[PDB]
Amino acid sequence: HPNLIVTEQDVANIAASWESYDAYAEQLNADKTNLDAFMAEGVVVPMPKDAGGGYTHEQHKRNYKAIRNAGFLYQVTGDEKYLTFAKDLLLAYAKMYPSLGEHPNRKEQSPGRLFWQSLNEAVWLVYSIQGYDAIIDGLAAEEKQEIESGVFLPMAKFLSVESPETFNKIHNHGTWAVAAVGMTGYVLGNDELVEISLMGLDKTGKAGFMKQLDKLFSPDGYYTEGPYAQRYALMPFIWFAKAIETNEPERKIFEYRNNILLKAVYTTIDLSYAGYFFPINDALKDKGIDTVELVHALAIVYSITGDNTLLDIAQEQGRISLTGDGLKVAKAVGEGLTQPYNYRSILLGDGADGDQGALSIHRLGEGHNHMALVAKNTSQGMGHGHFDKLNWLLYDNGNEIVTDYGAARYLNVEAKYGGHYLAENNTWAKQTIAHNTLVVNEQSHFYGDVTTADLHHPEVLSFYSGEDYQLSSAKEANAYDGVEFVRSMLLVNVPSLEHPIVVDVLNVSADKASTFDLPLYFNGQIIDFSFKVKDNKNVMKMLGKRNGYQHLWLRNTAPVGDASERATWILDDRFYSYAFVTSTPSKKQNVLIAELGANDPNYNLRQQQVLIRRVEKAKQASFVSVLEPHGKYDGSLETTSGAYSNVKSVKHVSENGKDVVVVDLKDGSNVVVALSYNANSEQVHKVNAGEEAIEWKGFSSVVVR
Amino acid sequence: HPNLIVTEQDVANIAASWESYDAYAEQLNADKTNLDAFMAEGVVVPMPKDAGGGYTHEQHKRNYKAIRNAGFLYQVTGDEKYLTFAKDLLLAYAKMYPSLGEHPNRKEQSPGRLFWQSLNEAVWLVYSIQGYDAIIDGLAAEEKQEIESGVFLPMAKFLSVESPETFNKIHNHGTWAVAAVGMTGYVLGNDELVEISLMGLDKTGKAGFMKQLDKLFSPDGYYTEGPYAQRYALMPFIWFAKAIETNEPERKIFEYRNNILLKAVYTTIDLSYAGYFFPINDALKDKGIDTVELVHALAIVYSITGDNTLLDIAQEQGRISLTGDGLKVAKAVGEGLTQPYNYRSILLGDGADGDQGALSIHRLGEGHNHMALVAKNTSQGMGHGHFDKLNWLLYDNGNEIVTDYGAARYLNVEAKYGGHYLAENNTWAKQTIAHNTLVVNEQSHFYGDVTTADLHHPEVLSFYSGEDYQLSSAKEANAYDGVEFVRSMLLVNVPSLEHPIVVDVLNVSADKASTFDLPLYFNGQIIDFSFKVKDNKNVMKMLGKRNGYQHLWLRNTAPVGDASERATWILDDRFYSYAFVTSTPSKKQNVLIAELGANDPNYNLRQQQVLIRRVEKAKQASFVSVLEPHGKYDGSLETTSGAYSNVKSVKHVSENGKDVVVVDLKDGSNVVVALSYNANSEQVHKVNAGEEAIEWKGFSSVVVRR
Ligand SMILES: [Zn+2]
Ligand SMILES: [Zn+2]
Repeated sequence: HPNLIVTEQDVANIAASWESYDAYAEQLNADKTNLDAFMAEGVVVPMPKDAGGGYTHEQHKRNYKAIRNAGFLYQVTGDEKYLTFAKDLLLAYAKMYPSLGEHPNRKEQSPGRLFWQSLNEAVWLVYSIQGYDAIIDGLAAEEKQEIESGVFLPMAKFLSVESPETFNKIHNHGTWAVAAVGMTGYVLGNDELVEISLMGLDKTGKAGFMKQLDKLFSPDGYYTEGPYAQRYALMPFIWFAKAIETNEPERKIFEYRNNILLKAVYTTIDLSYAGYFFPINDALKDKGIDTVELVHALAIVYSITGDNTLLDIAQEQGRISLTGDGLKVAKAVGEGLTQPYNYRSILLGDGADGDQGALSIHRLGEGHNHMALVAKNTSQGMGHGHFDKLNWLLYDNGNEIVTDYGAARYLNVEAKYGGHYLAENNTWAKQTIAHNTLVVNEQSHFYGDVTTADLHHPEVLSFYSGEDYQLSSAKEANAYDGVEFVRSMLLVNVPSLEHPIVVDVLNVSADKASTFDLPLYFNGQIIDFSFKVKDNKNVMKMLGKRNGYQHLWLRNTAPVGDASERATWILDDRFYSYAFVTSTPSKKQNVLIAELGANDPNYNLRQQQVLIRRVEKAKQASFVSVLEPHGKYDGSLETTSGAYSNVKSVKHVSENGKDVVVVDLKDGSNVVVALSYNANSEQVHKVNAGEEAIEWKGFSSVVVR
Repeated sequence: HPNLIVTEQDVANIAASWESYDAYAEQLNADKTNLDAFMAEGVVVPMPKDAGGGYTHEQHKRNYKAIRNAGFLYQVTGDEKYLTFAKDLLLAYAKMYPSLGEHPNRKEQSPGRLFWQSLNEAVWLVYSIQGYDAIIDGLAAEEKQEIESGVFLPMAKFLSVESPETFNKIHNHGTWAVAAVGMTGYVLGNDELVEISLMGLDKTGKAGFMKQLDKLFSPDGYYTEGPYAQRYALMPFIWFAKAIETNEPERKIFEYRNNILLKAVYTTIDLSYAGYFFPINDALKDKGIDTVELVHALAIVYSITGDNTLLDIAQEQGRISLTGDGLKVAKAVGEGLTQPYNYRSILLGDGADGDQGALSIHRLGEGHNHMALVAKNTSQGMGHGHFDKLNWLLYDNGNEIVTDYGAARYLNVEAKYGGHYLAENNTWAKQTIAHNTLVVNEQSHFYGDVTTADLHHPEVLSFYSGEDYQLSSAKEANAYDGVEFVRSMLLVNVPSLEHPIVVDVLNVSADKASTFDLPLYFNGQIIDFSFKVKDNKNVMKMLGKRNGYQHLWLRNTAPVGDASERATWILDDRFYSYAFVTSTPSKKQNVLIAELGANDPNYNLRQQQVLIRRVEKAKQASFVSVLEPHGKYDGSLETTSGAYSNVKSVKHVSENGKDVVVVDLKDGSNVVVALSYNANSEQVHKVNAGEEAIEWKGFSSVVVRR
């Protein structure tokens, strides 16, 4: 002991060299200093009272971190004050725990004792057991016995046999539970606890850790609920794996399922941009790569693989794992071994077999602050999922440009409903109108019904990644009765332009005349519009009555027609121009500029603007657009250039269900995008685009003339 | 040569050691790389066509930087291609310039030729003449005469004798003009041009540089228009001074007016927080200490003084002056000589004599991310001034907390009205309602009349800075007919609390019963309010008809009364709680939550929220409040602590014009603030609060009672 997340040899290596690595030493010293301050407050173990974000909740969180850090610092420095503090905390817990019933403000579905919900109880155990592992050296037999019978065994029992619906769950809450109990199993030398964690309560392998490894990741290491859920699941997966590896290496856990755990870690990184995870489905916008689950996971994977490109990400994290694996990262960074991360455009198939729709991630450009397009053509993702089939996000210049709201929630802020999902999470954040995808008749996809949405996934039609252009194309046939829509999204490299451009083609057919809405949630300040806004007459009225529309104010409506229109905005030092045209038999076309905040008496919603393209009384529409990063603005040096869009216009023609988009540029050149929706790469196609005839092979073609 | 902003000795020093200093070398190499790329485009000198932010405007800007940079790099590297490019640009300018009339899209008030306004023309000359100075010794006599007779002399003549209304102006546009002409005079060895720059066109000293030094700064080096104008004026002041020093050291320009230029540089720094200038009056929110004027000025002042605390600020700038003076900064930093900047609480008297009201800057805490309260008790500042007497700003934790909008303008963005002031600059940004100060009957101070406002300044009643607390108190008796108001703002050190708290007391008396509004423009996301908002019925109406009110949407109203109320919000990793109570005979009082964006069809205005305290109908009110930073939110590590306010309530009592504020804390302790408005430090005062009697001496007292 220790022999779990750190080994005795790890401790010896850390003791020998931690002061030699500047960032590791700064990290370790910060922790030491902070713990010293916490210790001066004494041993403070309150009776459970408060739910999420409340005092007792955050106090017991502070204690599990203290137990773990104290144990580590005892091993590394030899200072008995850290042993004594960790010991005294655990003895206080051992005295208190046996008397605890259900938390007084418990969560209905999975209650805890120490905590309002059993989830945090599992986290407590994961951390606290490591601290215990690290202090066993300095404890008397009777102290071990008291702590083990007082808190560890009763808590392990609670989280396992007394909570079968969580422990046998094939879900990240199950992952946390089996990691907590299994790690306890390894530290305490309790084979039963280890076995039930690996193979479920009945030990058959129908549930448990091995089943979770098979079910909770696609073969490429993608977690269906999204990056936010993925990074959270990554800790109990990678820490229980680390524990299995240090105790039972013969199980070859890091080889399991074609190295699924390694793949899960790389995929977590590939679900981020400029340090932040793509905020799709339930997600908080401030969650990024310095989150501790990925800090630890990266160190573990670096230790296994020696992949020096991981060191690039490590530097971007600005936080290092205080472990033996972290020491290896610090050493390699200090030796100048860092290589750049190889960002790839990837198609991540959804579900355990990677066959339930997919998340497309298209990247173009050098370094971390490149251009990234995300096409969300994924399955539902259960109750965590948003009603946003074929949604998209755009990143550029280190910023989110075309955005996803994430969840309506304030993490661990008790005054915001105990840090839990707010009423507006369902009524705003999940709804289709809140996203950059098609809304029909002011109703959400699947009519906002999770049960229906869970039965369906989008059909991916094409994925292409080349030096000329990038493409994803997908079909949604099940979101509404008598409606089908297809969306193709492209990143096009135009040599004459500073930055790649997005081309978007969203086609819709409906049995009955409908309203079609396509929002664009943008980040930045409007410079100008090509269209004329109607006077709002000094009032903003709620946009609509239901399904998220009741949360939007209408700031202006602007009538539009056959010709393409433009909106240009600034964000930091770059301009963005959205050129858009909609082909439809209907003449009832209008642009709505809306702002978030109606039906929000509790001020839970952020300020946010949106450009909504609306067609009314239509059975068919082709929403076409271009998104163009351009120019420079430097407020510091007081300069600018290329502030005007280089797109003169956008035109669209559809013939025999095949699409042609012509982007006319200001220098007299043009870009032609052609879509056949036919996978046969050798099949020739022909479309009459007004004057000229367009001829191409394959699913798609892009030509710059 | 060179002998202006850099000297021959400077070049020697740089040549001997520039690659020894990492940051200096990195920036020099960056400039070199950028210039090489620019040079690959060839010599591109378009005929003048576009105004602010337009192509020709920004191209000629790129060119003046290129000429200066090329000159410098020629001197440092000895590479002739840099000489050749600087020469070729200037010869192209020499060919074009004599043919130029007024710019085709010229500014009415002060037209340029190369640029739409003469201001940018002066900047061009200031930069380009340094480039010329650096290459002149490598040019043939005929090339020198072509450049001098073709561009520099006619431009100097244009900016001076042909523009007497600008050249003789006691204003920073006059400073830019005299710097441009005077620097030209030194480089060309033309005594006439130097003399008229120093002493005005008629050489009497009624106008010119020396007069500007006397009139444009207070004795403490404060520029009346505000930090945004100060930093801009700082370049021609400090660079012309530098040129004067390298050519005529006997003038002792850096000693003039008790070291006014040195004080002006320090004051510029003292007008910043966490790298950004206080956005008072006409200001753009992205203007900060890395602005080149302060970069060069700081290096110059460091070279003169050897003040190692300036090195702390230089590091925060993240940009170094590529000069000999900048080399000394880089050297001193590399030698580990940096000391922390000594931030001071200061009273900056306004006007040339520092006697027209004042800008109070109160600072508390260590490092750069401390707490800073700004009390704007200043004169109008003429056309650039806002109608916001007794306005305040609060900074904390590296952020602006209680805010000032600045100007409605997008710098060099041609599509936003040629980068000029937008319609909403006058109708929104200048108006009193857009600020954190008293608004009477929905009209701005001085009824929004700049002529009236220019005649008056607030009366500073008290300024105190101690370990226990900080205070500014000021009176405004002229903003409205038959209205007088007094505001006292405090920063209070409460040992039991994590951060200092603001205490605010704003008293108003009016001859006629009036509506009183006190806005608070805050930065961050609302957590909760103690009050109960009325249902807005799914509509936001424009808040009022005139004077800035026409740009706000009413989101919610909520009734308030005798008991104090609270708003708590979050910004990054900290919470802020505003506890507030208003003493008044008024039957009704309301809190209005409003949002910016009404009457903004062109989307010129930013998203912004505001909490407005309204007294419906009264002759008197005392607006009392506490602003409290507290707690921690960490979204990365997923923890919180101290997220609830520690202020239980705030209570106010007035007796015989003397104020007592009691702040009750959740741990059962309290803070008592007493204000007598009597400057006699020995005078005893008594006010009956609850049943307790509050007794103290002096203008103010603050006691923390455990
Ligand atoms: Zn979403
Ligand atoms: Zn202002």
